[PDB]
Amino acid sequence: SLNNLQNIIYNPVIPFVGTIPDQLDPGTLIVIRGHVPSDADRFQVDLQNGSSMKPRADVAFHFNPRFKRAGCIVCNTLINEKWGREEITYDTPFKREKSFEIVIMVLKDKFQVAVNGKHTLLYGHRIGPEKIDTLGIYGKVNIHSIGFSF
Ligand SMILES: OC[C@H]1O[C@@H](O[C@H]2[C@H](O)[C@@H](O)[C@H](O)O[C@@H]2CO)[C@H](O)[C@@H](O)[C@H]1O
Ligand code: NA
Ligand SMILES: [Zn+2]
Repeated sequence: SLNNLQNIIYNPVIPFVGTIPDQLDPGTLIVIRGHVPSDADRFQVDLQNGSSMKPRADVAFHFNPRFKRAGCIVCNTLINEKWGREEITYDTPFKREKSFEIVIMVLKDKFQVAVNGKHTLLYGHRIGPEKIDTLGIYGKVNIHSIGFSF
């Protein structure tokens, strides 16, 4: 249910980097609605521990749709500016030129991500979700709205 969703950011400039307004506890939703441009190669939604650029902030959850060939979604974690083991999902709902809704649900042990009302993937926590305070969106994507449900 999105009954408790509060959208707070509309049509942000990409790259977007913003502080998440509350702690990511179990049951929390992050809802991101947008559109993939016709020329898009990839974009990413990063749940970060902070906004440092140099050195680069750890990314607890990197969610990275890629559009070349058949398309896929790569998920990973960045710690100390280095990527870990990739989890690749080949069954991807994203398409160039199409609007989407991403719902990231925070659970005790993992994130559960649904796109366009359908389950897409799970990602086990590698960094405690209490350490996530920043949402970054980068790459070739247009974002209509960002909201949270706590
Ligand atoms: O793992 C997420 C991370 O991937 C990087 O690209 C990888 C690539 O997916 C892999 O196939 C290749 O062998 O090594 C690359 C470098 O680690 C991206 O560069 C990065 O932006 C993230 O998306
Ligand atoms: Na990156
Ligand atoms: Zn749209």
